[PDB]
Amino acid sequence: KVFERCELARTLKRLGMDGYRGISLANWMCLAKWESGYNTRATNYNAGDRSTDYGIFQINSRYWCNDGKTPGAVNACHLSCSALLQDNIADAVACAKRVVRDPQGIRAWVAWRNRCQNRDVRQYVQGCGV
Ligand SMILES: CC(=O)N[C@@H]1[C@@H](O)[C@H](O[C@@H]2O[C@H](CO)[C@@H](O[C@@H]3O[C@H](CO)[C@@H](O[C@@H]4O[C@H](CO)[C@@H](O)[C@H](O)[C@H]4NC(C)=O)[C@H](O)[C@H]3NC(C)=O)[C@H](O)[C@H]2NC(C)=O)[C@@H](CO)O[C@H]1O
Ligand SMILES: CC(=O)N[C@@H]1[C@@H](O)[C@H](O[C@@H]2O[C@H](CO)[C@@H](O)[C@H](O)[C@H]2NC(C)=O)[C@@H](CO)O[C@H]1O
Ligand code: NA
Repeated sequence: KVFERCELARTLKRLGMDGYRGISLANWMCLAKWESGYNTRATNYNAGDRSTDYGIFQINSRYWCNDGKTPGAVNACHLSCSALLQDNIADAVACAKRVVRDPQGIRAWVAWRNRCQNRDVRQYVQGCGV
């Protein structure tokens, strides 16, 4: 499913992502836009590691979900990776909260670092009334 910007913003707000671990909703929205284009079906295979990034937040199988085919991986979110390719994003949100709590924090997300860091991100939430 491809979420519309404000639809996702509303959802994330409701699921308490606004200010989570001090991260603003605008940052979370920026992250989702550049990681997957707000697409729950997005997958990215990393041929040089045999890991896969899944869903709206592009959560990596080496550490966070079990996909059964990533060599030497762990499953810190205690979820099948398949659960991150769903229309309901409650599981993806719970996992993103776990991810941000690792030492690295929001730096775990490469697209965030490249397109959102050190920028004014108010645009990803404009006109959403969140
Ligand atoms: C080819 C490419 O770049 N593809 C991108 C994906 O890599 C990327 O997903 C992110 O992948 C990185 C690298 O594996 C991963 O970062 C790792 O995170 C783990 C878990 O937090 C770290 O291990 C922890 O380290 C701390 C301190 O060293 C320990 O205290 C702790 O015990 C460890 N945790 C666990 C559970 O064991 C790794 O050190 C760290 N590695 C690096 C190099 O930073 C990110 O978490 C992945 N991000 C997400 C959201 O899954 C994907 C998304 O950015 O994008 C592709 O482009
Ligand atoms: C212009 C734009 O919003 N592009 C979106 C892409 O960012 C996104 O591709 C992702 O790009 C990230 C860097 O911007 C990469 O870190 C990441 O590997 C890549 N994700 C995938 C799944 O390839 C795509 C993906 O849906 O959507 C574009 O709209
Ligand atoms: Na795994």
